[PDB]
Amino acid sequence: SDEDMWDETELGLYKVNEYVDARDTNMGAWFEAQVVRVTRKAPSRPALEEDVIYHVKYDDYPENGVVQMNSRDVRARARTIIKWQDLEVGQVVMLNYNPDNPKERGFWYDAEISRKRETRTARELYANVVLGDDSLNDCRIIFVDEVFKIERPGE
Ligand SMILES: Cc1cc(C)c(N)cn1
Repeated sequence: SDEDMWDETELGLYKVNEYVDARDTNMGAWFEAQVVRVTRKAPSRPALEEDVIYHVKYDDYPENGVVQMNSRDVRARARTIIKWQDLEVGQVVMLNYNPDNPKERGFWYDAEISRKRETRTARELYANVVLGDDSLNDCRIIFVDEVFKIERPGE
């Protein structure tokens, strides 16, 4: 076996210099980052995206250094907002939530829209917010005009 051996690659799904979102595995949120190097472990195998290690710098956390990511924790940078009128229960989107202080600005989490209400006085959005392998149901989402479409690589 050769999990310890790696080489650079230019044939990862994401490329050096690409602006991406990268997911912190300790707290489950996505952050703006840039890919600075792409390596691939196990040179004995045919090239697999599962073997790619992305080396990223988080835009707002330079003190974290060059962080290594599994391919599942990198995706193209979110760029398109799904406006209020287009949001629907069941959509999985990236949105801003603060689990510790839910009235405040927080971090960017993936979330499944769970309830959408329009009353005479407010637009109310609720979502099941993903943290790692688990989710918090029915979080009230403050930032209803900044919900992002997730860029999926496809298959
Ligand atoms: C984590 C993240 C946040 C924003 C606002 C955008 N546009 C992309 N990624």
